[PDB]
Amino acid sequence: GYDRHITIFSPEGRLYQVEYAFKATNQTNINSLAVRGKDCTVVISQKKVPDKLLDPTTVSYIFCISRTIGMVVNGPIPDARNAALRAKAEAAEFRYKYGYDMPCDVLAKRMANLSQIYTQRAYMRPLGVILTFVSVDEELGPSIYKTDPAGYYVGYKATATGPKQQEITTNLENHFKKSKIDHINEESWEKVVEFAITHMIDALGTEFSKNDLEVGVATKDKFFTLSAENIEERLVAIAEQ
Amino acid sequence: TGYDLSNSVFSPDGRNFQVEYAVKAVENGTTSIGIKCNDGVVFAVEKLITSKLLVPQKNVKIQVVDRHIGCVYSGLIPDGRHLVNRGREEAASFKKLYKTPIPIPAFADRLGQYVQAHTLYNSVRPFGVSTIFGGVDKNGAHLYMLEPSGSYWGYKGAATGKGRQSAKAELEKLVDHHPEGLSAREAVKQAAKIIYLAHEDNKEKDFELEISWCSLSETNGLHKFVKGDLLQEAIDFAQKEIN
Amino acid sequence: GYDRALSIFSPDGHIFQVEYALEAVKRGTCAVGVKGKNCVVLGCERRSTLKLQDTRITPSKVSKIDSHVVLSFSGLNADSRILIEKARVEAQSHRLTLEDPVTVEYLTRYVAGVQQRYTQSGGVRPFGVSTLIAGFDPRDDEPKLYQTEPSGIYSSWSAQTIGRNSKTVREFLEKNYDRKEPPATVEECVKLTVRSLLEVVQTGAKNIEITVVKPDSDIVALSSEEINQYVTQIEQEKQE
Amino acid sequence: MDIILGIRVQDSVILASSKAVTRGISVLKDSDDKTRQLSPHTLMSFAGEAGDTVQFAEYIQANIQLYSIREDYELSPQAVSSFVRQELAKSIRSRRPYQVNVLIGGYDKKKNKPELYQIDYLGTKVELPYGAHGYSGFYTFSLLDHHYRPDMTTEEGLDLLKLCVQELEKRMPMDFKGVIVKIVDKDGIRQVDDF
Amino acid sequence: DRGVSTFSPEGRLFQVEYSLEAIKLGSTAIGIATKEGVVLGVEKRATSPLLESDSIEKIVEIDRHIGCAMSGLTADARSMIEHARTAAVTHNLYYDEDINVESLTQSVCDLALRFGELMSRPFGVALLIAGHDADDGYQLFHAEPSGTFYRYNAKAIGSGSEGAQAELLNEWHSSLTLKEAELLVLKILKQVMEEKLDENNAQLSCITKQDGFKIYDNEKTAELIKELKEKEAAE
Amino acid sequence: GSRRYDSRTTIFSPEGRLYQVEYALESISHAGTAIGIMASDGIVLAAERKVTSTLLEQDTSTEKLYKLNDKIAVAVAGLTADAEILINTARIHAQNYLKTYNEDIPVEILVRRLSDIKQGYTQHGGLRPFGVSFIYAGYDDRYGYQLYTSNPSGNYTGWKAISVGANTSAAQTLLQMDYKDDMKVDDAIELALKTLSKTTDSSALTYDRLEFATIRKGANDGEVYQKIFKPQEIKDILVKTGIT
Amino acid sequence: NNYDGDTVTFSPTGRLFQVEYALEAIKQGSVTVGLRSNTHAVLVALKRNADELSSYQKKIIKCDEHMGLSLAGLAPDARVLSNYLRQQCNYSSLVFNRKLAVERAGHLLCDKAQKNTQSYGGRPYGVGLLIIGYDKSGAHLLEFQPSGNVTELYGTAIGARSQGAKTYLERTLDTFIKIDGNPDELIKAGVEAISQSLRDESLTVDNLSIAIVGKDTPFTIYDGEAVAKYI
Amino acid sequence: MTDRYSFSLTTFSPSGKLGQIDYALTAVKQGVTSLGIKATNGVVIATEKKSSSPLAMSETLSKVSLLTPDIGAVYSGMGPDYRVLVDKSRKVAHTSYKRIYGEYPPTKLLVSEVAKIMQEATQSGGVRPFGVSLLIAGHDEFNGFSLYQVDPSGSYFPWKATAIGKGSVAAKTFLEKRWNDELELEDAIHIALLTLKESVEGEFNGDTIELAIIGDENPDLLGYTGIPTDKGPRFRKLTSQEINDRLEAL
Amino acid sequence: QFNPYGDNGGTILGIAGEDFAVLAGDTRNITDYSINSRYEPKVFDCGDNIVMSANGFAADGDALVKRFKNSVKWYHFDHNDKKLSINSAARNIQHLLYSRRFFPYYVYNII
Ligand SMILES: [Cl-]
Repeated sequence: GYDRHITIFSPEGRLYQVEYAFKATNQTNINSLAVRGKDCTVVISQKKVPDKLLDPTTVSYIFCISRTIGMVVNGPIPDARNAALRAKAEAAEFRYKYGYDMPCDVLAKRMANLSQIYTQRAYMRPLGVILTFVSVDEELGPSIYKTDPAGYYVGYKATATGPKQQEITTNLENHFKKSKIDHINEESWEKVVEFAITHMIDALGTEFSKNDLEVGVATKDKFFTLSAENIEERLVAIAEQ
Repeated sequence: TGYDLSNSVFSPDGRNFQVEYAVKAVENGTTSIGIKCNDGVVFAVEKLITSKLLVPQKNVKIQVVDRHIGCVYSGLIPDGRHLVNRGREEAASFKKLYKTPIPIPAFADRLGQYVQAHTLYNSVRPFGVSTIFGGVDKNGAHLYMLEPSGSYWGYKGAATGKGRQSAKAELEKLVDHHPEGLSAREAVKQAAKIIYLAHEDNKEKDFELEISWCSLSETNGLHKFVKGDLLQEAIDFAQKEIN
Repeated sequence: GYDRALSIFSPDGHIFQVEYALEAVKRGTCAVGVKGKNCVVLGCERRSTLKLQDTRITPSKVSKIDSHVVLSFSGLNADSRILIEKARVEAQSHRLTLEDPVTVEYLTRYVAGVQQRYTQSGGVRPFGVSTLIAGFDPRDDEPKLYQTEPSGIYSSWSAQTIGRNSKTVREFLEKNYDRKEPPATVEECVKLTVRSLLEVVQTGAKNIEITVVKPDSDIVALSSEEINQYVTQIEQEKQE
Repeated sequence: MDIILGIRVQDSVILASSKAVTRGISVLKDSDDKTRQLSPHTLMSFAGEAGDTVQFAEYIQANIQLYSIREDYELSPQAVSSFVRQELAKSIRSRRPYQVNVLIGGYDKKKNKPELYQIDYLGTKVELPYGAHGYSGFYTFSLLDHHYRPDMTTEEGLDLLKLCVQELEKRMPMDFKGVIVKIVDKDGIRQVDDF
Repeated sequence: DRGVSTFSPEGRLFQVEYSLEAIKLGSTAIGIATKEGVVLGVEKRATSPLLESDSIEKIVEIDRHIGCAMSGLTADARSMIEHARTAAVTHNLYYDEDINVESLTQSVCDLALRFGELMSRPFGVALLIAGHDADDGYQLFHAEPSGTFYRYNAKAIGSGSEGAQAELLNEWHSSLTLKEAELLVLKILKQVMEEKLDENNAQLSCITKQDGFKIYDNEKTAELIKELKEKEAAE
Repeated sequence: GSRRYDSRTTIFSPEGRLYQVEYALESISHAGTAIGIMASDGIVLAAERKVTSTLLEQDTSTEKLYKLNDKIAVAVAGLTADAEILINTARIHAQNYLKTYNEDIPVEILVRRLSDIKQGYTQHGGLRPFGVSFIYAGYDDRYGYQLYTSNPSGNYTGWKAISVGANTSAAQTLLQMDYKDDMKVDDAIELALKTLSKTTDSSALTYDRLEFATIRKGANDGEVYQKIFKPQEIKDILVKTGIT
Repeated sequence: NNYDGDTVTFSPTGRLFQVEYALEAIKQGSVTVGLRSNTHAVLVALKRNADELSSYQKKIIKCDEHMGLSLAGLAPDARVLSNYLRQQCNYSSLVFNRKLAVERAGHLLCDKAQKNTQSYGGRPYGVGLLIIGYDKSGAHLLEFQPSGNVTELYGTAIGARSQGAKTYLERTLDTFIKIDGNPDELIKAGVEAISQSLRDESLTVDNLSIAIVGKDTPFTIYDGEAVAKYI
Repeated sequence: MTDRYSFSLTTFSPSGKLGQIDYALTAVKQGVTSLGIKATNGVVIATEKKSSSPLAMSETLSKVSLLTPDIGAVYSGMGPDYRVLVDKSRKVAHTSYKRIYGEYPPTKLLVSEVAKIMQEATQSGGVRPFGVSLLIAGHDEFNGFSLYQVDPSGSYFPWKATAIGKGSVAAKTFLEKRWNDELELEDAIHIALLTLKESVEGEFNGDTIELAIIGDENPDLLGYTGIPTDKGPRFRKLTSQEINDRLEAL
Repeated sequence: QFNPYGDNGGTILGIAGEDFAVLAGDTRNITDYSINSRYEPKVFDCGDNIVMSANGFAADGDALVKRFKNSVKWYHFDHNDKKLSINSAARNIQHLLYSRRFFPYYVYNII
């Protein structure tokens, strides 16, 4: 039974190492969510600092890949940082060679192709991570593209990743079934972040303090993460209505 | 089964058992700690005196990278040395190209990526060490701890080896009782105490204390070993606290 | 590159891959070599399971390495082509660098060296081939007959056989071949070579190939009718 | 080296090559054979830079002999000449080209025809009734243009060849120490020991 | 399966230990060192009477002052001999002198452990390297596939080695002559050999300072065999 | 390390056989039957396509018979993809020879070259062998008309008539029975089709389940012509010989 | 058990069995003792023979004028490692005009051995080494294990029955360290130390091997009648 | 490091089977149904856009891909394997043909190059076979319209019409009854939509179906005017609206 | 253009007696018309009772001597502390010099 150790086909036409890489994705027990506004793309993720000895500022699963592209990772941090370093290198190389900023969907495809190679070549293992890329693209506008260990990728209106992804996914599905539009009809990114947090609270059924969340925001020509105090201001506005 | 026989193989759990077995080698090693202070960091390590024939103060365990970073580790000592040699190459190439000495967070990722690379193939073995390291850069003091999986985080205090639980408990008290912070000279004293308290887990053989530190005020942001009177003062403080 | 050690020692001190290569030789068609006073004859079995064969174009069992040296074999046919090609290249390479054709002993030593190299090199398996190498050294009238095997050992023989049922024909040669007085003529040498194959072959029709090599690059292959005359004369004397 | 001539008559090819070898200001040898038998019915003469000539010829010889043993068959003069041309055309763009000009005289046993090929160091091949390399043609081609017929006998070919050598000996400043003559026909290759 | 360079739980390399078993199956080779020279003798062991025994070359010249006898998978020895001859002549090129026997032996033994996953396995042959130099005089070495070499006053390798070594234990002394050593090799070879010893199935050789390395003729050995028979019948 | 997962494709069995070569031959025995018959005035190549469909575009299809050059063709039995790798190599070798010597490559030399490539995969590299058996039909001015076969072992042999693929045992017996040395192409065509018609696993032999080719000196004067039969032409020869 | 097939595999308890098996080869090897004072450093080695006709396997190797070692285990591996030391000592002299520090020599051996314990295909070294030397910081003694671990010591012993000699040195620590400016007495202490590891056999003239290095003493090896003085 | 898997991972079993190829074909069987039909004046290829989530924008995932202006491709099996094959197929059309001959390759030769890549993954060291079957439709001047299937083994066959994946057995039977040699392109599209409806469970509209044609030259899609010989691509992907219009006349 | 060679002047002299030998050299080191040093040793004791001097381009001379001294050291390691004879050293030096046949050590050497 060595067909379960390396990435070759089992009699059922399955790749067990790819399937077990999907299971490593939930090892951190963290849930992430991504939504699109009119002018922005917001990504939020749970932040858990279990040890008091940890420096909480260094605990993060959100990465600034380029000025325009942000990436949140679901999976163990070593593989997350491996992917992050590669995506940063690829984004920079793209700009040098082709004279313009790498689009979010093109980077997603590139990382997805690299993942596909690990599913076909035996000596390389899959990375146990799901990568969610976000930006405000100059051609396509607000953009969410997600990659997984199978080498699969697709664009999203909104998305969710983690152990409780289904609860969050259905919550978002039901909202877009009402509004009948592919985004959050809101002017400011501040209110889009408030929407994202509110709907995660409703879906998971947990309240959040400023240190329980981690937020990334993509606007035209820049992606940036929010500080704890910026998130607190967001939590206050939610509670006051 | 058979998933634990080869490195870089995911078990049905999604776990890399070979990395988890490397952790067992770390847990078998001697105790080492790190303490972040007001303007720097302090490192300390337990050195087991296997025999009287060991020359005191000669078998140095703590290693310097560049001139501003200190490294200590628990587990397979040769694996730690290999990692520090790489760290020194990474630090040299950074300074060669960019002129400025390598920042601590930047240095942390260089080690992290290298250790993580040894979990990607069956043709290599994971590192049998957890490494505590850090120092002072342009943005201030930083302390890190790096595991066999390639996982690392920033720390206020860090501990690894056989007496890590005892150490961690002591570190947690300091964080609670000193929210405003701890001075460099205090951190050296506290580091000595914690190693002495953590020595209850290795109480069969007697040991030798080794301490180092980087501080903006006390060492001009350079890594130095704690020697002579300052070391003895810390030993006396430590011996007073256990009695 | 593929570096896997395929030929390795076993607890009892055997290299099984080299020994299994000898089993491939045991499966191969019988080949025999007999040296007379002024000649060497190479006999070869052709299995008659394959009819409708085109004997004009089918690879002959005996191969010229140079104008004065020949090589026959038993074992895997495809493997033998690689050794023959290498031997032929070395023969021209020797003439080019030393200005003398190879001696039979030198050529044998080279082919044996190639076989040996394939028993302790990574990523390769041994040749499933044993060879009989025969000829006459330049400006020498003493016959030469050597044997090689997958392990890479080689030695000189007054007469020798290899391949399937070689145990039987060797038994025949050991009692029939006299060292003090070897086959004085070509006839006697060919007759003894055909007789030895008739112990094993089955029918004496197109199953026996004979190649006579004489001094000074005089090499000829006997035809079906010429061999058939030997087969006829042998059995007529046997009816007594 | 210097002078190599060739002529194709009715039933044979005749090659004439000088005997001299010069180092510095001294003639070291006056009996040098500037030729190699490639196969029983194919002869190649050569001329060019010192050392390169013999090395190239012997390298070609080894390759044709290897082919003969492998296939138990003699290549046609045309096939050999093409192989040689490719090696020279390959050589001219190398780091250090082989500076060798050749004539290939062969008798094709299949077509029962003599054949002469002239190939220079660049890999320039031409089939000819008579040929030469270097300055040899400047003196001899006018005689050959005048006297040559395709139905000439081997003896008439040798007489016309003597006239060419006599003209060379008269008008060349260069003492090439006579020529070795070889004939290639259906029966193989032989040397004319008195010329 | 398992690595080629793997250690056993006892601290031995599996492959090296297995190659030693192959050497035990090889034909007997004996070497005796004296102050008048070193004698090397081998069992030829022809597999058939039609095999021309003089083509069996188990004793080999490395240089004029160094000889070599082999036992085991004798085909493996050819590249070792080639290296030894190259090393011997190359040192003469670089230093205008004969090479020391120990240094030659060390050069051969450096090849031994160059195997892994370099060659794919250890050598399956042991060598008795005998020679003479000005510094250490007459010497006999035993080169193994482990990369280890011991110097010996007398040594036997091959199938009848432990029986022959016990006999060499009793017989050898520091005042042996060359003639005495020759008869002693023949005596012990005759004892351990399956077939009856004669000039055709056994071979002698020696290395002296004056004449260098010499393989003995079958006529010369035949006389030494006859001389042996008579002296054993003398008591 | 990686050793754990190595199947070791190039090793002997205890009996002295090459596992992968033997198993490759087992694969080939399930492939469609291909037959070659050599006559005095030409060569016939006949082959059976495997269980086809009505929606398969036959006139543009090629799975059995391939052209190596103007003088030489091959019939395939086994993995078609593996065969195309080798076929393209052989086409290149023939052109290399023509460029070097300015003469068309002798049939045997081409066959030996391909057979040497197959051999290499059984002795070194650690890769699986090519699961292909060829029948080579060709002409040159040395030996005239020639038939050869090669298999995954890299061994090749010459034939007057031969079959590869499925039911070769039955097919070879039928060919050995009716074949004669003074036979002609038109007779050989009939023998090839009759043999397939009796050995086939299908219910009936039809035009859409066949590929057919001839190499004839039936070209205007001293020269050779290759004829790859079209679907309609295979349908006509089936009626002519009296099979349909 | 299932985790001892190669050096690239940790066991479930975090052990490397191939390295431990390499360590076992040292225990089978013949005993060798190392000890130093403030002025000199001494190696003492019990050489082993195959039989009575055979020579006694050499145990001590010179690396430089100021440095050398003794071996226990696979002798060819000691030759590879000692050759590496020779090159490194020599690189330091040719490039920096600097005698290689004994401590730095230990660090280089550690790193060389380590690479063989983490990579697939290779194997650990099957030999233990005791390195002595005299540099700018005085006399030194190092113990090398093929796991990579190198330790600086006042005295030690490795090989079969080495525990007896190691206990003796642990008692004599305060005495032999003070033997300054007296090479003969320091050797005596080493010969007396290695004697605690002997059973059945005793120290003969071609059995014993001694080496010494010090303040005004280049690394020299004593064999044969040169050690009869100490028997 | 180094790729130490220099040996084949696909090998012959005692029965003569190449296991990894068979298992790759099993993965193709599990895949979503796709089909191809050849008409007299064109070719049609079609498949279902099986959306993994309703939040996912299925327009961004293209199952039907342009390889050259006159050649298109669709698949069944593992999507990621298909995506990288399309990248390689597009590139090989340039490197091994267009940069040599100054024109795009004919369908059969591009198929041959794709087939070669898939065969090599079946024999080369340290790789598994591609887990896809391709349907490649195309047009070229001298061969006209053509439709090819390519399997994990590297084998390829020309088809008048065919289907691969989930419900291929039923779909091929449906196509046999409807296909003839006189079909116009619009008739083939109609048959393609009928055939594809049988294998689809849920929603059946322009947003859940992906369909492209190889037909007449499209000068409106060329992007420039001025060169008479350049008349535009024959490959065209049908819009969501264009599909829905033909579903009313269904 | 960069000239890798130079001329540091100097002169050396070797004379062989019946049971002794001398190797003498001046101690002046120069470039062009300038004096670099009035005392720069040029003749060296290389061990094993051998003395050596490489005169010409000082950089190449120092490199050669340094390599020969190194060769003596490795001759002891490799051949059981055997003494390197003067004839063996001479032959060894020939190979050190010819290793650079196409970019020579620009020195005239005496031992
Ligand atoms: Cl890509």
